[PDB]
Parts: sequence; C-alpha cells; structure tokens
Amino acid sequence: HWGYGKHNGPEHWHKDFPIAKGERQSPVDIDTHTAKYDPSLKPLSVSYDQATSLRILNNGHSFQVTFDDSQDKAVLKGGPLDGTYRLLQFHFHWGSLDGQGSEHTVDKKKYAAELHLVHWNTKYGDVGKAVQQPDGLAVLGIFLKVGSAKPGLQKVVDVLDSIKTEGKSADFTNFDPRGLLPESLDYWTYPGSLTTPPLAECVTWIVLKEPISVSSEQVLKFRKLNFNGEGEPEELMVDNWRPAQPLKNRQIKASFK
Ligand SMILES: [N]S(=O)(=O)[C][C][C]C1234B567B89%10B%11%12%13B85%14B%1158B%12%11%15B9%13%12B%1061B%12%112C5%153([C][C][C]S([N])(=O)=O)B%14784
Ligand SMILES: [Zn+2]
Repeated sequence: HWGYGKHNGPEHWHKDFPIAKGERQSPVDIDTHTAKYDPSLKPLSVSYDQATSLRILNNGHSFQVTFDDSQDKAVLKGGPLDGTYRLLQFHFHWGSLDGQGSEHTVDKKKYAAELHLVHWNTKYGDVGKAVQQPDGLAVLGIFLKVGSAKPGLQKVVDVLDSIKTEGKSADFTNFDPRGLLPESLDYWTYPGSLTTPPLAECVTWIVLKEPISVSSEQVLKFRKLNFNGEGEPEELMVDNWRPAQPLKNRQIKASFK
C-alpha cells in the first residue's frame, strides 16, 4: 500500500495509479511572474457560517476534520467555479522540518505545511461521483509558515494526542473553519488533480496567496502523529507531501495584480 516512504512514496504511485503521469497532475510550482492576472476572475465566495464539523480522523496519510455535507451549509462558490461546492473535510500536509511540507510551491519556495479544504460539486450529488468528473472537486489550499500561533488552529492541535495512530477518530463538533483563513482571498487557480491516490484529475485548485502563521508548538504536535497503526513500529507522520509535478499544457491564473 501507498505512502510517503522510500519504497511506497510518490515516485512509486504511478504503478497502482497510472494517471500519476497524466496531463493535469497536482501539486505544481506556482511561478508568480508567469501566472497571468485574469481580471474576469470573480472573488471567491466562502460561506462557512453554518458549517457542522463532525469528527477528526487519522487516516494513515494525514489527519482530517470531516463536515456534514448532506446540505449546503459550508460552501465555496464564485472565483473560477461554476456552481456550488460543499465542504467535505480539511486536512494538512507537513514536513519533518519547517523548510518543507507544502505540496504547492511558490517560485520554488516550500512552506512548513499546507491546509486543504476539500469541496465537491453539488451537481454530481456525492463525492464518489464528483471525483470521476473534470470539474468535480474544488480544493482551497492555504500555506502555513512558522511564526506567531494561529488561535483558531489550537482546538485541532489539542486533540491530536487522541488520534495518534492510523484509524483512530474522535468527536470534533463545533469547529469553525473560518478561524483558519488568512485576511485576503487573493488566489491562483489551475486545473489539476488529487495529490493523493487515486490522483484523479477532478480538481479546480484555488491556492491562496497569503499564508497563515502557525507556531512551532502547533506544528510540532502535527509531527507527533504516526503513519502506523497502534502496535506496529512507530513511524512519525511527517513529510506527507507530494512534490511538484510537471505543469505541461496548463496556465496558472491569478485573481490579483
Ligand atoms: N484512495 S485512498 O487511499 O482511499 C485515499 C482517498 C483520498 C480522498 B477521498 B475523496 B476526497 B476524499 B478526500 B479527496 B478525494 B478521495 B481524495 C481525499 C484526500 C485529499 C486529496 S487532496 N490532497 O486534497 O488532493 B479523501
Ligand atoms: Zn491534501
């Protein structure tokens, strides 16, 4: 089974998931000077006031906070999107040290971590169907740098000791994802893929220009998680990021000048 190690990591994934070498794979390096400002791009609409978080889960690749996506309660619209996308979950990718951990890079710069808020297009009814469509998913990506703490992240950090190993979950109600967002919704966008298996080419990527700051203590708690199940040899859940993939025939567009 796939992972991030020498023998099962990103360079191996194409054997089980041949689309790994496809034409619209993610993440990519965002070359800020080559991205074209598109004045026709709308502001992104993030409507998270009625979000209902349910659970927090160590899924063996990351940890995730899952939401009730059975109604239009936490939705993404506008920006480069046509229609309404429901928030299913958010999760992170991070490094063993602060100089790596993001999936997208900005002029080759790696951030300490990257937050993904995963949304699916309501016209397809469920996430399984949406992943089979070229406009099925919209993932909002936010970079994390290390400095000042992010107060809105602390409730997440504080429960990670209860989900150390793969398969563990906990109740995680009343979490407000608005507390993870930077000031600006200026973004880059491009057509891409899931960055984990099955690597489906179903994602409109929306990557915010402004990182959030988190503290060293907050990111250190991420690094105490385990890839392994309880009872198996302990392998720290660190460096759970796919490297930048070839841009090929794609244009990255910017919402801002
Ligand atoms: N094939 S597997 O081993 O079951 C991993 C499945 C991963 C996901 B399921 B469905 B939706 B949810 B969430 B998205 B898609 B598929 B993809 C997911 C992960 C974020 C992929 S990322 N990093 O945001 O591109 B979970
Ligand atoms: Zn992700």
